[PDB]
Amino acid sequence: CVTQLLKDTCFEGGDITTVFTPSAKYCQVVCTYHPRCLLFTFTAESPSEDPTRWFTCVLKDSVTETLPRVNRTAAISGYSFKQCSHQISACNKDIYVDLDMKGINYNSSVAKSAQECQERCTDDVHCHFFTYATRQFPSLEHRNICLLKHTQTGTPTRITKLDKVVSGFSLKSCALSNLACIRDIFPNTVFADSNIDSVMAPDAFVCGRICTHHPGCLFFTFFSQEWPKESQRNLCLLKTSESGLPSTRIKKSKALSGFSLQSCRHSIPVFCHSSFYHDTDFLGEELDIVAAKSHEACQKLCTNAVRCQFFTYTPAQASCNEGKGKCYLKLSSNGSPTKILHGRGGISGYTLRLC
Amino acid sequence: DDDWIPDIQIDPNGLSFNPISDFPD
Ligand SMILES: *[C@@H]1O[C@H](CO)[C@@H](O)[C@H](O)[C@H]1NC(C)=O
Ligand SMILES: *[C@H]1O[C@H](CO)[C@@H](O)[C@H](O)[C@H]1NC(C)=O
Repeated sequence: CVTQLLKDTCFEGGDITTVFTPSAKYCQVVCTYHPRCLLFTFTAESPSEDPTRWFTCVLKDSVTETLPRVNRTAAISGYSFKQCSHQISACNKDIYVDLDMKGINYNSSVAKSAQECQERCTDDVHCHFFTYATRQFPSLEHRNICLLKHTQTGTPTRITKLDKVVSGFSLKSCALSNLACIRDIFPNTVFADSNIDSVMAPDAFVCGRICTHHPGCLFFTFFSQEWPKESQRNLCLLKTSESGLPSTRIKKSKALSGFSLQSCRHSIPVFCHSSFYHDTDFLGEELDIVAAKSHEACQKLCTNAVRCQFFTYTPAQASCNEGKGKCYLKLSSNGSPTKILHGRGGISGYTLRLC
Repeated sequence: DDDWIPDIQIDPNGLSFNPISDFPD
């Protein structure tokens, strides 16, 4: 697979969304972990482009898993690592000089060095990236200030070039900490704080692993398959709060809440969910309908199809049917089913692309 | 065990904060 970047290359029409990363290599990393990104075109700083268009990192997707390559000045393009057998760490220990990475500034303190600012961002529950003013900054009001920042996506909204100031990334992803990701588990409890996203999960331990990898989730609430309201069954509510803790614990049955251990054991085990869910149909956008022998073959079909996020093998069972059954390869936007269905005789699972 | 009304309305949006200004040039 391709890990080397394509210099002065611009991919054309796969735009999923556009986010701002320091470099093209980080643009790749963001692409790699995006549920749908296959390709990217990064716009490096050059006089041929207007400053606002700098550090543009465009996440792309294509049914054909590739896109037209046009040549263009100061454009670095490349491919995701979804298929690749080599791995990356997603940990940006680099500190970027003369770079203002912008987001929602929520903290503004003082720090001896950028490394003290970094350690603050790393240890702060909400911090995604930081910007630190060196001692030589024009404004004496701002000298030696540490701005803790967070964004919806975990990546900056806009990056500009500002002299005598350094930006960097939280190093929560650099920890090891084999320890339980779900940490505090609150059975027969619903939380009720800002819901920032929602996905459909088969069990409550997928729910937790998602919250741990989600940029802005600190605690969660999972409604089970036996939860009263059908629309809410298997609903994984990702929540956050200004404190970082829940506010109120409402004791309702058939719902399980919990706490993310943000830096636990979670580079790629939510991606290594090699579990098979029997009598379970992961709904989504249909990508193909291939035929195969086992669900273990269906899985290998989903892993090798780079656009496949999850699968449902509908087993044929040779009671009176053929031995070969149907392998629905599927996808969605979040990377999770749009609805989990119980009782329709399918064996479901998750792609092993990033495992 | 006595009554369940659906009074948890899933609502996706962000966490608020106190505004802090950027560096000027
Ligand atoms: C760059 O332009 C096109 C892609 O737009 C490419 O096919 C061609 O080989 C390149 N041209 C040169 C001379 O490098
Ligand atoms: C940052 O400073 C703010 C304002 O005093 C304070 O509320 C917050 O606890 C501080 N956080 C860190 C990690 O320095």
